[PDB]
Amino acid sequence: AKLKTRRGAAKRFKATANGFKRKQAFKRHILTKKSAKRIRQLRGCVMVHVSDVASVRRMCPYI
Amino acid sequence: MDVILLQRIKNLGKLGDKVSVKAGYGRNFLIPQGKAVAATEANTAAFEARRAELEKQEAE
Amino acid sequence: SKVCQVTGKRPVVGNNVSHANNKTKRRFEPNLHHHRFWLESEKRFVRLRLTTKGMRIIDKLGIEKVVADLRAQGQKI
RNA sequence: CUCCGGGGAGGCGGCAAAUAUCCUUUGAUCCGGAGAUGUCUGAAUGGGGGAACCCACCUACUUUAAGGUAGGUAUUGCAACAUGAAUACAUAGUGUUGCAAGGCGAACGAGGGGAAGUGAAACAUCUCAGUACCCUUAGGAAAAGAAAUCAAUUGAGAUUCC
RNA sequence: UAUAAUGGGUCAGCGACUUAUAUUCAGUAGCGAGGUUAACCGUAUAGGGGAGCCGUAGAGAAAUCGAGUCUUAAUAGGGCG
RNA sequence: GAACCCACUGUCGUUGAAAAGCCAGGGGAUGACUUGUGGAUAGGGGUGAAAGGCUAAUCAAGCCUGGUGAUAGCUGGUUCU
RNA sequence: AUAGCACUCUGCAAACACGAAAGUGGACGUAUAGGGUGUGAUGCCUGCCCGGUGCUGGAAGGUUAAUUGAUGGGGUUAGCG
RNA sequence: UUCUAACUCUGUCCCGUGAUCCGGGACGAGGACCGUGUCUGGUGGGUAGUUUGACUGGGGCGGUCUCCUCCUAAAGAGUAA
RNA sequence: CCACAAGUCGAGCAGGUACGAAAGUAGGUCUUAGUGAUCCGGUGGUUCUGUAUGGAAGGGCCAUCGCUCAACGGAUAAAAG
Repeated sequence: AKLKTRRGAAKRFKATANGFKRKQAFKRHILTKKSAKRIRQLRGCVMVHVSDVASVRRMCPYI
Repeated sequence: MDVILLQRIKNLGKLGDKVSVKAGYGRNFLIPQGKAVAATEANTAAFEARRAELEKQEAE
Repeated sequence: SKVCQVTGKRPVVGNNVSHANNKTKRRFEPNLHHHRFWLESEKRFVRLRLTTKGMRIIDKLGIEKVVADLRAQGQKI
């Protein structure tokens, strides 16, 4: 039948003009011990690596 | 339940009083034996309408 | 069978649900029992197998009305 | 086997030849329609029973010996009628007459119950799946159906299927 | 692996990468900033049917803006375009 | 101590005369005995003077049909140039 | 396994077992009876321990469920502004 | 603590009836207890589904499993037991 | 530096600041260990969202809290022979 999206991956990735964007890890908790530079540099979105792009494409066929 | 007394009872009342009793009392002792009747509009109207005078004359 | 003559209630099925959310088949049973009612118009005692909700309906509507209704459905009482 | 219609030189079903006897232009064999007959077991229904068997009763006629023919004799539900306890009225019960039902069969429908193997790369929530299976019961289809329904520019207008 | 590791006594016949749907890439054909109909109707491979889908615009969690947009006090810097 | 019921030792038999036997010896043999006919108990159940024994040559969960083409990160096989 | 021995349960609609229930066995029996457990004719006998687990009898102090719902804190709007 | 009227009787008598089932009637003994439905705490190998790591000079037992410094490490980086 | 996820160094620009007369120095400590992804929730803010509409509940964004998940890339919230 129709291909089905992996909803867990759909909640983690979004599509840009030429690729996919994602959030950065290690910013959920245990934040007091982290330096200010890590705190502000782990904030925001980055791009999905070319090695994982193919897997993301198989997991999210319509985005 | 709500019951009107056809015949006098020691403490519930005397000769036609309406009063509230527990369900089991009326269901198992009064209504089968004919010492009372439930407080429906039809039964109550029949109580005052015709049989009131006959019941009063049948005091004993 | 465990059927109420006045309301038609009967056992139903359901689940036991544990704290770990294990599910097991179970039954819910009616509060059934036998009771004798004085039928004045016939001067006799009538024995019925019914629930407590059936008793509440009998208190609300009168025994003779319920008996006529049951006889209207082909029940031999 | 009988009647009606069709047909016009052969036919007596097949394995399976031949023989023999026959039938047929006074209409055969054969084809279509309507009737007649229709043993025993089987829901099996007079009782019973190891299916195709054993044993009976009643009525009408008939025979003269130890019988024959025809019909009837199940249960349950409903209706009428009769009768009828403990118990006085009644009721329960009992019986007769009439009507109806039971069983079988492919799938599809509706309802009552309802798994596990497996997947999760283990497994208990979860999945498999209201599937397999069991039970009850319709019809040519069933179920649903004419808003105490949706919508959100104040609009649509019963149910079902794509 | 001659292996003293596995399988086969011999012959003849049969015996194992399929089908449906979705998606991506490569060829090839039509049309081309456009392309294409589904169910359905249809003396039925035609002809009708434009609902819908893909392309033509991105940024941002979003409201919002838009060849820009987000972040920020910032028109600076930087990220996606 | 014969019939009858058992099964302690040994030879033979082991593609047997026999899917548990023959031969020579052995135990009980009026009893908690042996046996015929007809019945009852049905599978997580039955029955068991108890060995996990027996329940149709099958038992640490009988047989048959369905779920079912169960699953197998394992072994084998996979056909012309 | 056994006769013998001991412990323990059971006052009769018995304990106990089968069954979903109705009911059935126990038993048409009644503590000299019936069920469970261990030991095993007979002779001589059978020592110490109640801290653990179990069973039996107490206590009404601590803790604790359903149910009940006292107070307190938010949302909304009459009105004041 | 009394009472009877729900309810109980695997107690006696009568009828249906040719009947140790059952139903109705009359008594007697109990009695708002016992018992059943829904909710709720405790107990619960009686029964059911499952889990119970890897490295390793075989496996088990022992030890180890993440991070930092030096040597092995062959004058860039990296490099096993 | 690196499979990824991560990790490390950093001149310089804007705002506020401390210490110096000043040029200036300061985004923790001579350095290299002192650690734990995601999910689910708690707390403080917020020009985001708010299922008819106005609110609100809930959700989003920014900051931060709860693991000897030590079998330390962490199969379950929950497991021995």
